[PDB]
Amino acid sequence: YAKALHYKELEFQKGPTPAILESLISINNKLQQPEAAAGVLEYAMKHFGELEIQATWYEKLHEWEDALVAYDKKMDTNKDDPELMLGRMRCLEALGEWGQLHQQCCEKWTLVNDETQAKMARMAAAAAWGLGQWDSMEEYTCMIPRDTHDGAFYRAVLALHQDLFSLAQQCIDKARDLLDAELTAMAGESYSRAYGAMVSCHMLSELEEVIQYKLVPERREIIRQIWWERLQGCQRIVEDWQKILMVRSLVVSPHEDMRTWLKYASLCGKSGRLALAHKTLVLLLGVDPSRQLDHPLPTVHPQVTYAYMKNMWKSARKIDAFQHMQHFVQTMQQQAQHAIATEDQQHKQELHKLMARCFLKLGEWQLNLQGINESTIPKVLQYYSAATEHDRSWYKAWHAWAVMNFEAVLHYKHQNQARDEKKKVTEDLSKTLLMYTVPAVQGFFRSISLSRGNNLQDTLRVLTLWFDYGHWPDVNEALVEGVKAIQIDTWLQVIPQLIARIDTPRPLVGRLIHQLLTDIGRYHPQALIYPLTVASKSTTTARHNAANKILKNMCEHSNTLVQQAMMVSEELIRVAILWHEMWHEGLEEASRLYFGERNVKGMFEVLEPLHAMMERGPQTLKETSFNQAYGRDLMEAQEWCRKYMKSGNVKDLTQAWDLYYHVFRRISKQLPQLTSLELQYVSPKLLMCRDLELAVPGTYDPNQPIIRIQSIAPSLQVITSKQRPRKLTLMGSNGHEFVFLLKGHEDLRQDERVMQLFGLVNTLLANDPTSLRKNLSIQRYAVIPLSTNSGLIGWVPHCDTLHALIRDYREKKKILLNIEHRIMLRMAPDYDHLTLMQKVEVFEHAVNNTAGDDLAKLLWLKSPSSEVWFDRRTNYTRSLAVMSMVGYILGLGDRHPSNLMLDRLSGKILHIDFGDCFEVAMTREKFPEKIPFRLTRMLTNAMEVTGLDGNYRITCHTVMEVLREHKDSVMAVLEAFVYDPLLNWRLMDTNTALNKKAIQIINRVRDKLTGRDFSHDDTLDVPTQVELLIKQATSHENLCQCYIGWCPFW
Amino acid sequence: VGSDPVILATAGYDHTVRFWQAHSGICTRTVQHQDSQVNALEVTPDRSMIAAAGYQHIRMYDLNSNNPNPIISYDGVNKNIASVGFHEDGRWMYTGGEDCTARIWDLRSRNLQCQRIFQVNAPINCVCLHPNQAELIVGDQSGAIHIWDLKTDHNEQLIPEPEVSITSAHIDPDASYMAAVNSTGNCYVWNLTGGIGDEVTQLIPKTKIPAHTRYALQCRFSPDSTLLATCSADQTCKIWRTSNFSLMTELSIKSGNPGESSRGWMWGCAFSGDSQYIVTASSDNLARLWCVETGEIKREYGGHQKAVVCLAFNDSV
Ligand SMILES: CO[C@H]1C[C@@H]2CC[C@@H](C)[C@](O)(O2)C(=O)C(=O)N2CCCC[C@H]2C(=O)O[C@H]([C@H](C)C[C@@H]2CC[C@@H](O)[C@H](OC)C2)CC(=O)[C@H](C)/C=C(/C)[C@@H](O)[C@@H](OC)C(=O)[C@H](C)C[C@H](C)/C=C/C=C/C=C/1C
Repeated sequence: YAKALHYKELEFQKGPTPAILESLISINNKLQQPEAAAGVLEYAMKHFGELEIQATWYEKLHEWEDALVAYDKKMDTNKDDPELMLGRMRCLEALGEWGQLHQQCCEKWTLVNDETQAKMARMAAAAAWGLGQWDSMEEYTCMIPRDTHDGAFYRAVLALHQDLFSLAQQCIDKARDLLDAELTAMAGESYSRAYGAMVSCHMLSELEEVIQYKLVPERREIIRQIWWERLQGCQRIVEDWQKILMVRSLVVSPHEDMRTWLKYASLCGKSGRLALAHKTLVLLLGVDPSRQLDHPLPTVHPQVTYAYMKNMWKSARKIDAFQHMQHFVQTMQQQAQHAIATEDQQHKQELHKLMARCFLKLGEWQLNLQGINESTIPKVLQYYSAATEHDRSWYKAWHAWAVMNFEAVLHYKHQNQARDEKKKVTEDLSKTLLMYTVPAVQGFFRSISLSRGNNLQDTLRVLTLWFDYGHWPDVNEALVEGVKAIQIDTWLQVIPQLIARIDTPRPLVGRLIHQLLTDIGRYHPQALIYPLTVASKSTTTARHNAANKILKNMCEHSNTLVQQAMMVSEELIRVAILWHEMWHEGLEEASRLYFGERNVKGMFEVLEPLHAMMERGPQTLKETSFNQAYGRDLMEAQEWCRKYMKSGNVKDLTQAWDLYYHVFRRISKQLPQLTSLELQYVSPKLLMCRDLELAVPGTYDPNQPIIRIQSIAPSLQVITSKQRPRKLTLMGSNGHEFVFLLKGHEDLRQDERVMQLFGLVNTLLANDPTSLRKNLSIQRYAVIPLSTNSGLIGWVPHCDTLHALIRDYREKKKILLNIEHRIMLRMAPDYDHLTLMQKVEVFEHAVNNTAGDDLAKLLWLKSPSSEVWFDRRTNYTRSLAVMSMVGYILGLGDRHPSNLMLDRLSGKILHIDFGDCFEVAMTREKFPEKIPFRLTRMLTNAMEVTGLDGNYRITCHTVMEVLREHKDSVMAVLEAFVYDPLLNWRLMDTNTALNKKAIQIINRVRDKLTGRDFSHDDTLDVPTQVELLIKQATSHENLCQCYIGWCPFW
Repeated sequence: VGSDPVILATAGYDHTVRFWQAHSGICTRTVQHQDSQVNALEVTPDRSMIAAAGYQHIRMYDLNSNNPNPIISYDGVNKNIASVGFHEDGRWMYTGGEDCTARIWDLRSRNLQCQRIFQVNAPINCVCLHPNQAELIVGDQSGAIHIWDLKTDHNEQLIPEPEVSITSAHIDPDASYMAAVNSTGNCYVWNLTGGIGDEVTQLIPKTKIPAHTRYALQCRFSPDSTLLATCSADQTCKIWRTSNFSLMTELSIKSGNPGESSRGWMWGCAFSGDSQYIVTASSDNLARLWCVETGEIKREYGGHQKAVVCLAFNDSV
């Protein structure tokens, strides 16, 4: 069907007919793709209202609810239809409502023909099963053939109800035997069809288990156990699980198994049926459908009760929930203290952890209902603290506690700022803030002690506090102590934000910082060698001072490693920039400065350190040669500069800049003369390096043996660009090559922090079962800063930029690469100068007159076959969406076709150039962007036909959900480097304090997370916000204004 | 060219502003407007000089003297000047720019810059002048309609449809109505208050018409107060009657076939003195003379290789 799908859908592109739409979701169905079908439906609906089933549609869509509403709409208008009846019935039998099904069958027994009757009997059996009328079941049993599996199956059902054993066993074995050859036929269907009859064998072996349970009183616990495990074991939607369980119910009543029906009900509610789970709660509690609502809830089964409680929360009324919760906790501490005899310490502990979940939900709900003010702070403090008492090991509890202290600190600081906007104030503020500060630190730290591998939010909190308020004595106490308790691994994670603050003026902080970085220096130094070598070279002196201090502290053990680190790093910064380019940019800059801006001072300033670099002397061959050719003219122009220093005569200056212009237009002819570099010429020292103990950049993680550089490849390929990067490659101790982009004049810190963020989000999706289910991920690369200008980027194998491959299809099929652009300017020469309307008309001209089929068509040709084709297309879709969402959250602007690239094999996509962050993109002056990220019609068409509402949008939902869920941590990581000392520069470039603007940023982010981004008043659910977002990245008005090299039309 | 009873102007992307005689179809004269397309075309009330609003400049060519180059150029404005308008005394000029500014220029002064400046947040899409000459109605992309008082300096903004961009706004000679048109395709019409003398001029909501599916480019009243026209991206210009606000006439350039090209847009319209006919400017490089009542095509002048974005029609005695 991979192949059949292609012809099907292009046949669809010829034209969109319902006959195609029915042949669509089908091939969707047995190619098993669930969501894409949902797409077929979606488009079919937004355009064609012909219907002619919406019911078979919803049914094969596994949505029964809308299917029923549709089927009644179809049946009431029409006559009585044997088929429509059957369909309307399937909706109910999957729904799990027997009460309607039995009636609906017996209400008309006349209209059932021998074809419709046999089909009727089967479902009907299932109907009569639920009510507990075994006679209806039995009569409608004998209608169903003994040849089909379900017949001899229900036969066994009856035999076990009537306690006929031998009969039941024979029937079970035969029942297997009939369905046997069926499963043989899966063969593409793996976690797929096997599920399908995993149901059948499920029920069968379950029946073995029944005939065991009723036959003897031992195994009860063990049955309850396998049930338990494989309840947890193979997870399914509610609707199949009703049958799944009711099978099990054939012997055991709900009250023995109660845990089962409990987390089952949890599946129901967490799947969006409150009513069903409600009924289940009545059946289990023993009582209490809502009739008398004034009566507190039965404590008979504390578990069940509590379950029922958070169940009520998820409904509309939270207040009764709150009250009954308090009455229940207060009832339970009294059932605890007095009714305890020393004989059960088992009841005690579980009842207590129960009390913990209770206190926690108490606090959270106080939060939801009220919001933060003076009154709720100590209340939630107390509930949370009690939760901390009753269960000492709970990470949830300690985390909520510490988070709450932190949030109180923030509430009082923000309240203080709100008082400053309009002497005792600052003192009461100090005491209060400290008071809520220290337990924050404590709780955060202990909560971390129990984490073991996700500390991240909590750790960035620890550092936010540490850096803000840390020079207070009590807080310093808590800090050093928590430092004592904790394992040292935790801060590897936080190493970059650490080293950003090493220059901190507050002494008490700089102290514990150097101390900690030294302890971490002891074990696994490989982590701290690179960044601290980067900082070992800095303009602000304090940084490199305190740095060399700790380099010293490392030497006593690690000296060889340290020296090789510094050495290789230096050599790297050198190779990154050869002197001739240094002078190229230095002189272009200086000349621009003095002649353009009439600035002599700036010219001297940028000129001089270059001359210092000329002074220390070439240690290498290429530099020696440059010195040879241009050195005289350079030193001469320098002497003319000193002559302007002494004389004041401008002609001495024009004379210097004569030599300068000379060596410059001598160089510029050699600039794209380097497509390559040889290491013997450029850096003999690196050519020398053999079997170092230094780990390959970014390759280090605590859980695996060290991969280190064996050698460095002699040749480096320099990529042609404005920045002119180099292709570096290294050979390690493991035997594999490792490739690194060498980039001059680029700041890798932004992208470094961003990569940390994406590592986190990767973990987040690793936590969500739906995302884990769908392989949702963001491709990530190891980033290794060297200097502020220079750096190392991990190259991504098998990857081509969009623009590149576009160009490929342009020259291959021989359509002009720029042809659209050329037609734009053709009809409209002024195009960038046009009004919005003109712009748009132009754009539409361009689009109607061009096919966006490039990406998808080539990708079709890109794949070796249809199947892999499909796979790739899907992985694309998915990844695309992932970074679509995580990207709009981070606010990534300015992605031109080149600005991302496709993996060819896996197909998946990578984004780069994260130097543009947040809302900076749209706030820029010339050509501001109206776009969250590019939905442009080639990317659009690249997916399955009208792939908007298919895997794409549905996944938009998924990711967005995950984000709104984990949101606190994301805010932590964002606010971590939004306010970071060194990187605050990018927030001031909107010109062409910073506190205020950064807070604006984080406010708008929290807006994005809460759904406050679009309209401030409304709170948008995931689906609608996704709707308006996709409507924004769509509208031609937004897409037309765009920078023409950004390629909106591609 | 300025001595003919009917001045009909046409401009576009082909770098020419062409003057026609409306009763023939024969091109009277052609003026070169280089390096910029024309956003707006308007003839001054005294018919002495014609003004063209382009990109970062406003170029004014002489109608009275035949075949000159421009008399008056106004620069210093960044990005577009989209809309223009004139005072009945010929001294003052009003220009909506994309600078987010509605400006008042002194024509009889040599000053390169502007005499008055009203800046909003959003780019201003339209500028039109209330008959009493005391106020300026300014539409923008934010969806805000600013009433700018030229005496009190007081400004009052009105947002009928939020966040959707209003494109054009105009006001009828009798000052009994005000109509505005947007990107949505809706056309809103308000009643005016006769408190003009004391500087009140309140706006009272009357009708909202789902005029077009697609964008609506311009809406302009006939001098009769009888007819309100709206041009749109749908390749249609619809003439409505002020009484019922029901559809009277519909002008359609549609291909007469589902599969052709979107043959281009009807950008602007100007009513003739007697409101018997209506002039059109289209993306097909044609200016067309239509019968308002019948709907027939009375005349067609192609002057251009490239598109036509503009119209100027003047009958004055
Ligand atoms: C300067 O010119 C000489 C110095 C000599 C000393 C003796 C004379 C014979 C002059 O004084 O030039 C001179 O006659 C002169 O100024 N000229 C040259 C002939 C055209 C008229 C005039 C001129 O326009 O210069 C211009 C005049 C000074 C005023 C400019 C107005 C603004 C802005 O364009 C300039 O700021 C830079 C200043 C400057 C130029 O055109 C120079 C010739 C060439 C450029 C390519 C620049 O535009 C520059 O623009 C960013 C750059 O591209 C950056 C720097 C990098 C490249 C490698 C520049 C290389 C130029 C090296 C030239 C130098 C050392």
